[PDB]
Amino acid sequence: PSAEIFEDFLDWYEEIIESTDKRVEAIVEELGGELTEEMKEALAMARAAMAAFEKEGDVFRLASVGATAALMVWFHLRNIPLAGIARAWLLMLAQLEAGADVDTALAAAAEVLREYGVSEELVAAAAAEARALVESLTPFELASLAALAAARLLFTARNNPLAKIIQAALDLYNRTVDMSTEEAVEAALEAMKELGASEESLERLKELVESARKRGIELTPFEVALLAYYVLVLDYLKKS
Ligand SMILES: C[C@H](CCC(=O)O)[C@H]1CC[C@H]2[C@@H]3[C@H](O)C[C@@H]4C[C@H](O)CC[C@]4(C)[C@H]3C[C@H](O)[C@]12C
Repeated sequence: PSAEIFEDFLDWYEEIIESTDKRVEAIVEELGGELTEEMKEALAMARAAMAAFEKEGDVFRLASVGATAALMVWFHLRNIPLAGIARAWLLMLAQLEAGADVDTALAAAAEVLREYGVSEELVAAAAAEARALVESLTPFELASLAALAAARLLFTARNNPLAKIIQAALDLYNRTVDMSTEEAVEAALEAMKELGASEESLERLKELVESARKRGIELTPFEVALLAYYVLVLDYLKKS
């Protein structure tokens, strides 16, 4: 059912905030359990962050935050360490928006990962790969790039193909930092071809990219790879 949250993010058009609030409240009444103060306050942080992207017109990051909160409550009980990945991303975002240095935001992120049942070997290993990728920048890119490196190593055993999808997007981000916009769309296509992952996905990318280029400002080369990630993941989920 996690493919529902990815499809809703891929769906483009106050509306996104009110739909996200309904989806988070839906997952709460669909999983049954009562919400704790930690998760209640993490949701308020995500709703304040997406409200900040509203007033400044960052519609891509906006729905990205709404998807993290919806996935965070979905993995409340099913996959506890994954909820740590989602909420540590939320904490890194808010702390970086408060003028934090990278080491401080990473150390506070390690606290949250440890608390939600992530082994210290993976916490330190994720803190080592994240520090290198960060020192190559918006706080959105820092929180997402670091949390992606942590999700790859936690995906030992469970969903070990999904680590490849994270691996490629990280390698794609490092190789498209100097490439142009259209050159990065070619590279994202070429990487999607290297992994295959059926067709229709290769078009879903062109749809989302051209949808962002026809209306609004054109997006960053980081956000291209972020778009290609959501297409490949949704392909893998429907394939299963
Ligand atoms: C792939 C994994 C689980 C997917 C699922 O089956 O629900 C999901 C769970 C939380 C997701 C992360 C969170 O949504 C936080 C980040 C959101 C960004 O838009 C992508 C990177 C980002 C770090 C996401 C990477 C990946 O999509 C994660 C780690």
